[PDB]
Amino acid sequence: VQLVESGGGLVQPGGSRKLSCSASGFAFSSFGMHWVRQAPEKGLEWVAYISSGSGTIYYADTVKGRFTISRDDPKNTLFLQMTSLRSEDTAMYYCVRSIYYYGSSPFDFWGQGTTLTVSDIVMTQATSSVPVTPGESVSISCRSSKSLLHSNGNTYLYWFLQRPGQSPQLLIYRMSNLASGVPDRFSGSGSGTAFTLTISRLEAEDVGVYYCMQHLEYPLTFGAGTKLEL
Amino acid sequence: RNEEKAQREANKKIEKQLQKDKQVYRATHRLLLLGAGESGKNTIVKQMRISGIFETKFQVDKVNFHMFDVGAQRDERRKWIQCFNDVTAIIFVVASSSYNMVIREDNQTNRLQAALKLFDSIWNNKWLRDTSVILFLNKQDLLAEKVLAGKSKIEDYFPEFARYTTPEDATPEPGEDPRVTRAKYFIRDEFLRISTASGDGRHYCYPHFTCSVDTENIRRVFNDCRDIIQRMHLRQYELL
Amino acid sequence: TASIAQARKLVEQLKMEANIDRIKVSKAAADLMAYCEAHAKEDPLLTPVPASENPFRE
Amino acid sequence: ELDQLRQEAEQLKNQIRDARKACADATLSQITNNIDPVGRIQMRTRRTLRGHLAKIYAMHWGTDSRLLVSASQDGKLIIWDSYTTNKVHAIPLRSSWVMTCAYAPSGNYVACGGLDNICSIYNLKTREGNVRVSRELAGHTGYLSCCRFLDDNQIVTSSGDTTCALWDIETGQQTTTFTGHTGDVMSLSLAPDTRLFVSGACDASAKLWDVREGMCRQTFTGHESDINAICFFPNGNAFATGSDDATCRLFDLRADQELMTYSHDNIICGITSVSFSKSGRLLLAGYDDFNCNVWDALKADRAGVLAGHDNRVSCLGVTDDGMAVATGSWDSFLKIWN
Amino acid sequence: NDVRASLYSLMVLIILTTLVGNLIVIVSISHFKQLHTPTNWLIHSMATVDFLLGCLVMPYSMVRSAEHCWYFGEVFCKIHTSTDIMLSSASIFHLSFISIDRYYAVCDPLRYKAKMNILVICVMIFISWSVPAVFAFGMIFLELNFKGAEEIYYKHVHCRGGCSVFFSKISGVLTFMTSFYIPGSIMLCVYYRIYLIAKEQARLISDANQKLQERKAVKTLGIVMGVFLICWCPFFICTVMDPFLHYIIPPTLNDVLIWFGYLNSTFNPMVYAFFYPWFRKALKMM
Ligand SMILES: NCCc1ccc(Oc2ccc(O)cc2)c(I)c1
Repeated sequence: VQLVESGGGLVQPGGSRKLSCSASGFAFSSFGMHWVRQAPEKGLEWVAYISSGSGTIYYADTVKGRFTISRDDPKNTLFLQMTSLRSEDTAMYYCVRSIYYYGSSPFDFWGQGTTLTVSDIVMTQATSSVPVTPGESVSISCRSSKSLLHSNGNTYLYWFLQRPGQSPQLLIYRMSNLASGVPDRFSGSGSGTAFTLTISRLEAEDVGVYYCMQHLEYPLTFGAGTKLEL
Repeated sequence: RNEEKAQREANKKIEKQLQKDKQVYRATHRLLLLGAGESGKNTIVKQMRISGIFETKFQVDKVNFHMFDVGAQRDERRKWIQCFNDVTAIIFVVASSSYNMVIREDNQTNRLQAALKLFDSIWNNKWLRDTSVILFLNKQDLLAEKVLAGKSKIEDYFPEFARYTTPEDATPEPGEDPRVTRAKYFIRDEFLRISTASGDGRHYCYPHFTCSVDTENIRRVFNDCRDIIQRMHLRQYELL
Repeated sequence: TASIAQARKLVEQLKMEANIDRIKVSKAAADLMAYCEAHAKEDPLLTPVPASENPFRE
Repeated sequence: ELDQLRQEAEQLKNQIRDARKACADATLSQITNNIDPVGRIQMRTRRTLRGHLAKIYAMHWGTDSRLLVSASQDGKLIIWDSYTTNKVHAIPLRSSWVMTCAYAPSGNYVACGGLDNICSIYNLKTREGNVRVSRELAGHTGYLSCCRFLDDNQIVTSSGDTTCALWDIETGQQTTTFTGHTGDVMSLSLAPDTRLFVSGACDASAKLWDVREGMCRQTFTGHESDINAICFFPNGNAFATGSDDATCRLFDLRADQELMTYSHDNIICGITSVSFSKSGRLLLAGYDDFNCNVWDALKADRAGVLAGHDNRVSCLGVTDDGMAVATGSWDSFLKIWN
Repeated sequence: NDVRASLYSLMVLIILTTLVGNLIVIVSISHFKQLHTPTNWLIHSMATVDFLLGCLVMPYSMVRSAEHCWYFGEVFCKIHTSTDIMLSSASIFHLSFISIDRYYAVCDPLRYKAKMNILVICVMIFISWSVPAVFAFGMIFLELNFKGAEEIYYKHVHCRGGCSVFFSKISGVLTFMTSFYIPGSIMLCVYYRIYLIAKEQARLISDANQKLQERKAVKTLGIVMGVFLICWCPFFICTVMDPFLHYIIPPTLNDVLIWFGYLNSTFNPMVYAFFYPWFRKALKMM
């Protein structure tokens, strides 16, 4: 599974740009696609969403007239056009795949990303820096302004635990299911408005930034983020 | 509730694929090949083209036909014959070169009698109703070579041969000797009288005189499937 | 030959079939009835449940 | 001489059957008379699944009691969602004549079999979204009828070559082979502890085989006709067989003779499939009369007609918690029942 | 006295029987999964048209042709005739499409299921429902039926209830040509070809069977075609002949021919649905 991103950089305001994301090594024709932005001094923020067969096209609520999306399966390319850019959209861009059925794992694999430089449910993290030691327990909190529970019974909550220097990974999805490649050293729990992520054993690979994102309503807003220093 | 919407979208895509598959599937006719090891069934299928059962396809006047050659399990078609209930027709192959001198190894009488019993068993099946068989009489060159070569007479173990004469409906296409025309129509009438004992007007048999190296079998199968479907359509609307 | 080997193997099969020491049917029937009575409380399709926890509502 | 040895064998079997008949004292019907009535229920269809084109030959539930898979004569298999009636996956087959289907207990593999004499194993969960063929198993000179999963890496398959054999995925060859049936077997049920199994054949006999022992363990005289489907009691000490003689039977493991027989004068067609419930209080069956007749495991009498199909029913199965009864027929119409 | 009471009783009998027949056919076809054949959809559409005709347009002609007056006013007479024309044309078009479908069903046995699917039948239903509506509405509400003879129009509508129907030369010719001629010729050709094919096939089968050792086709085709022709043909011939002559015709004749047309509409469902064994078996199954 390989994702190659092209485009970005520095251009004068008001111009038009082109971004591309190519998937090699897997059949993405049945995978929904997302374009997500991450500010240099803030957390992740969703931008655009493409359905499996372009049946559903979803644009950012903060701004939608200056974004447009499209894809081609035979050429295997998801590409973006932006017109009349401002100074607000100055964030790293990532193309992510996700497939939705029962028992699936949305937001599995993330791309390398590209740098371009020129209310709804709100979640904030009480803490910003938690000093710990390799061998004690680590607890990270998450608070939501609305009860994330649905009528079906699914608690829509996702953590990332992005390392400082590589692409974000997926650790716990739906607050109660563990990913595949993540070592069995993390756990998560919650009640509907207060959620916690717990780590028992720590190594040199646990340094990074953790995020809290929900899929109850559809603002696709993210958490704050906590950096670990050893 | 975006998860449910995406699940519904995936279901719609799968339904569209299934609709395309149904559209493709309804324009093909399935035929059931049947015969014996001695008969040139492999030769028939090889000429018809131009480890479980074998499948082959052909196109005739923009009509697609699927033919299922049966190289299959132990010789007992009691349970695996139930799956063949929607096939268009059954193509039965019989070798017409088994004289009374070549009886068998250790089992029964001459192979023609065994073929007749097999055809009777196929015809009198319960699940095989509403299906019309296309009877074939293969390996005719050897019969014509052997009728005049001596050292073998079918009348020895077929006492009813001396009482049989060629019908006036015969077509003198061989143009050689009326003995071949007598034997051909004798075996054809035997197979017919075995066939036309039941059915109640729901299925028919279509005997033919074909060779293993023949070429017009394609048109024969096309014309026999056309009439088979046409009679069913006529009978469905009280027009027959 | 194959037939004689089959004969001896079938004789041996019958031998340990006879040497199986089968129990009477009374204990088996009693155990079956006890199991059915004990477990005939947590299963649906026998005592209909109200349409609240039923996954199939309509 | 062969004749003398055969005659001592026949006296041995005669005395064995005499001992078997002498090891019975009283029928369970008198013991059954001590129980209260059960009640008649008119359970109705809740959901209906209509995705296939040709007849439906087999189906299997999942370990979550809400996912199921089914196989059709068309040559494709689609995994339904029993709650929202969603088609989770669709897989086209290479052989259009399949008559069995299985679903892995861990929810990762599926199995197929038919006239091709090949057993297919797919991988539902892969790196890619699509499902790809994982392993093809060959070596049976007979059409497959059952492909029940023993574990995540052990598969027991039933074939028309009168022999059953246990297989293995990684090595790709059969590990053990069981023989003894004269006719072709087409039924197979496993045990809750995955240690023993039972099979039925057209020779009117049911044979119980231990996986570890390696050969025949028990033999039971069956019906007067072929065996179409078999099922194993949830307790683990009994099982039931269905035949074309318009009657069903159930036997026990420990006593080694017939316990109960189900029959009626009105029913004349043959049984196609047999299943139990979670508590084993009522027995489900399918007929050619287009109705899934509900029986009682104790009184041996009918409970409800429970109709709703137009053509022959070929498969049914209850969930692991006894919540619903899926049912497949020849009209390509699945029917969730509750 | 007795005569109007007898015609009132005849009208109630006809209306009730056509309503119950159409309702029974619609109910039987509506909720059966084994009767989802596209030709069954065409039959269901025809039954719906007949039900609408029985429920909407006959009860008013009932009092129009009985008391020789129109109490409902001059506003309802501008829609009654248009509805009555729309429904008759839709029924005729449905019969023609059924005959056309049967022609390909019989004469083309191989490529039948690939040329008669849901899409084609839906297109035929849409065509049968759309064109008559546009024609009737644009001919009645836009003043083209009587445009060409103004004083003669009032002289003719100086009759029962002032709700009579008047046709000119060109209007009558175009009504006869596009509504009765083409479907009749199509049915003639289709049924003649089917008769020939059935006769030759039955002859071959009977000869083979007799050498080993036409009743149904003629019966069915004759019944169907007689039922169709016995009612609409005299009405259309009189309607097209009236403008060319000096308009000499009794109003009672004009009433009895439209009543024959209504009788044909009543008899329509019991010829394409209650005559075939499979529908009778489905109804008996209940
Ligand atoms: N509905 C039966 C009574 C009836 C029938 C036909 C009538 O005229 C026509 C209607 C439709 C046409 O396409 C051509 C003429 C009338 I006025 C009354």
